[PDB]
Amino acid sequence: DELGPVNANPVAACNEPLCSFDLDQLKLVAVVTGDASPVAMVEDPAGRGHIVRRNTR
Amino acid sequence: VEMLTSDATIEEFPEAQVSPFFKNIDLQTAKQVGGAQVGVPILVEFKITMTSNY
Amino acid sequence: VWVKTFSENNNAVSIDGSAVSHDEVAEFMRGLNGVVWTPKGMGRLVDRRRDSKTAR
Repeated sequence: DELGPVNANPVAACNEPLCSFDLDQLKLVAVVTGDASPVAMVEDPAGRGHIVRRNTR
Repeated sequence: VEMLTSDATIEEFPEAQVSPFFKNIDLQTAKQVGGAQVGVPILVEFKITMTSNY
Repeated sequence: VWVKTFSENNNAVSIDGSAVSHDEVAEFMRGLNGVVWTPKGMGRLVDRRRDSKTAR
């Protein structure tokens, strides 16, 4: 009666992820810079890549 | 419990039915396990595979 | 209180139902038609019914 309504709501979003992990666990992978303003790229202790820029958290 | 026959993939034709929601393939096996002097079950162990509905 | 599912394709409707007995399903089936069907074609919707992938 709940499975026969065959229903899944897939994961693809942010988990709201890095605000659940401590800052000294995160490692700077790379930096990008161009007309779209400078942006940093950083790695989780879970091995995900993220992209963050001036004014973000 | 490898009292059990195996399998879970086949093509089914209905003989009798009672649950409109359940397509049981067959009572795959059943063996009355008696036990010993240390203790009983005496019951009938069995195995069934069934594709539901939905 | 009736018959269950209805699903069409602008050429045929493949319905799913429930009736009182060998009588009202006979009244309903008489009200339509009765046919000797022969060479059936198997299509990916059948297996999607076997897969449960199309809800029925």
